[PDB]
Amino acid sequence: TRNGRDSEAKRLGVKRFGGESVLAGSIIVRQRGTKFHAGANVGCGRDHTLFAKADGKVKFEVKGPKNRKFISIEAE
Amino acid sequence: AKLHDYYKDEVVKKLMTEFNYNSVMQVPRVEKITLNMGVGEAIADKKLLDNAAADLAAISGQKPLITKARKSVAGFKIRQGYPIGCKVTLRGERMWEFFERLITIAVPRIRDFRGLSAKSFDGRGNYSMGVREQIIFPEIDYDKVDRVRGLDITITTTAKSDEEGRALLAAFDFPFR
Amino acid sequence: DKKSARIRRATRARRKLQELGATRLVVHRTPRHIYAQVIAPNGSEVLVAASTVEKAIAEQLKYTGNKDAAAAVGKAVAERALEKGIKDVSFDRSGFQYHGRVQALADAAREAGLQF
Amino acid sequence: GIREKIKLVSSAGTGHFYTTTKNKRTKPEKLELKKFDPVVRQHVIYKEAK
RNA sequence: AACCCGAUGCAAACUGCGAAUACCGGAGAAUGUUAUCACGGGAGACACACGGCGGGUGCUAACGUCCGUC
RNA sequence: UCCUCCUAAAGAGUAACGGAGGAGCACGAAGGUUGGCUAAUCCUGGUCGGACAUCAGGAGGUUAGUGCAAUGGCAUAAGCCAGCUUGACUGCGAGCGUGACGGCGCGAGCAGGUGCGAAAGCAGGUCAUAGUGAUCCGGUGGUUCUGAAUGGAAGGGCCAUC
RNA sequence: UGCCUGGCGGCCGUAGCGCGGUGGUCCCACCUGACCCCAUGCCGAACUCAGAAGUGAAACGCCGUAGCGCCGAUGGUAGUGUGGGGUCUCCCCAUGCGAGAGUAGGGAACUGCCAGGCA
Repeated sequence: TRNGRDSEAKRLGVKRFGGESVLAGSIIVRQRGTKFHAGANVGCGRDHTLFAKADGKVKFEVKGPKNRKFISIEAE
Repeated sequence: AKLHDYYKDEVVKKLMTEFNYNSVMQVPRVEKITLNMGVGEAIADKKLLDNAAADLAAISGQKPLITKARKSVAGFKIRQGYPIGCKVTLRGERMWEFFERLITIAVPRIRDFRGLSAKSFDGRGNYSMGVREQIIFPEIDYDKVDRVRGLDITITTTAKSDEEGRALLAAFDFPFR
Repeated sequence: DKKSARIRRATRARRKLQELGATRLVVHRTPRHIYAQVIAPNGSEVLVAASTVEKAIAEQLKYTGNKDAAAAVGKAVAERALEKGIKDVSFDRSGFQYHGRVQALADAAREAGLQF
Repeated sequence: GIREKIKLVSSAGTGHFYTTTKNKRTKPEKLELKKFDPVVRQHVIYKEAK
């Protein structure tokens, strides 16, 4: 009804994938809902943004009794 | 204390004799006894909840609890969290004293009292009924009555069946039906 | 359920201690006996374990579970930790309250020389 | 509109002050809060919020 | 006249399942005039049309109109 | 002017007078600590009470709620209750991404005063996207920073702010 | 060197849901009291403190029950990148890859460290 106004599509999703050598402060993935959670040596911001707390190689793995997917980082 | 001792003394023995249980703990026991006032008329005027709470506190050995509305429904003009009804839950010495007073004086003196309703079972073991003119309780002075109010009695029984509930109440003898 | 409530009230603490990878002391208090354990950084090995069930602590007490028994077991675990070099180990409440035998054991260990 | 801006000045002589948005229509009472003031190097009670 | 039952059809605002493409990072034999990136000067352009591939739009009526790629 | 879902072809982005829409708000508590609790709906029994005002048990196991229109997620509950609360801090922030650009989002940690919690630990706002608006000229407190010979004043710049 | 019980971990359904059996010597539930540590938006309901008289009501450890949920091949089937062809709003040829559900089959989980009791 009298439409014709489309909002800007904010870009979400994973932008840095597994097996990526990422330094501290990088953002592994930006998902609106918590599709991917944090694991060891990984931090989460207010806007569900996952970042690496130290340099290393990132990886994704299914974890948790509820069948959730976590993102972790290991020494490279 | 009196009712607790009475329950511990011979209720277990009679239940074993008339049912042939296995363990001494097979005897069902009532977890709690709750009185409820769902007046629902407090919406018209707010100076009824305080009177109901005072009456409940006087009747029982402790102050009551005001139960907020579960859901916001427009059919009764009640919003979410509305304190419409009140209750008093008793367990232990207070419950024993209240039940003793009830059975001793209140139940025999009920106007046009012939017997309770055995069919009033929730199908699990608890015993729930309702009584009008709570003034039947001797605590409330007749001349001090302000409005005619009801009461709902619910005794939670761990018994899994109505027959087990009746067997447990046999200690109270279930005066009449 | 009695155990389900404790599990759901202590899972947050377990997660918080595990994600940090810091050794923690976990205490489970029961009316009869109380158990204390120190978990390794990996989270799969226990370095020190103690409880009132042990005869060495049960032979000098009147009742199995009480404030005195909690203090005794706390002192024993603190002494063993000091002997083994297990200083600077965090603590987890395991969903209990810091107002009874749990806090008595915590204070006993703190006096014995453990920080947490 | 309904809201109006209110300044928040430290009770002390420090000139540094904060600003916020509030409406006095439902909250005529004044503001009682403490915040760190760089000039004094310590938390100071704020008043005269207007 | 709500919910519900016996069905009836559908899915762009459904996925307890789920590809084939395509994009991305680490190792590597082979090959391309470094075909890759950075800096400075100068441009042009900033009106496109058709076929294929999956479509919106109109009543496939069209050599109507707009989308992602060769 | 901005925000949500499909169109929009499984990185991201992606137009059309296409299909449905909403936002110009608000909380100094509706945010944080510690502790405790865990919905809609259905069946069973009952005094006003009936399809639902409240009470007790069972099934249900998050479809309830998560302020707004919409989105994914929230059980470790981000949902509800109780004590304190101002971290709705100060100056920094390597780095990461987005757009041609102004601009925009995240961010561990650094020195200080700190709130909560016995400690471990959280707190640089609201589970997150819309509630937005510059340039020029002028208002408020200081900054003797500058000051058309000097003392000054007048005038000009930083900050918080119309 | 074995069996049982309790605590902390690797995965969350071959790990589960329903029914029966089994167990109090080590440990746990309740069972005793709480004017006291602690607290109820009332209640020792929840939580906590002091005690141990009974017994597995209920919960819980383990085995059977294949009654329900799940996974699970082999291929078939729908499709798809490439070049070509056809009767082209849709299909076929050669090639790389490849569905879901269902089918044979499984299942009462497996496994690492510490404490106590019974041999």
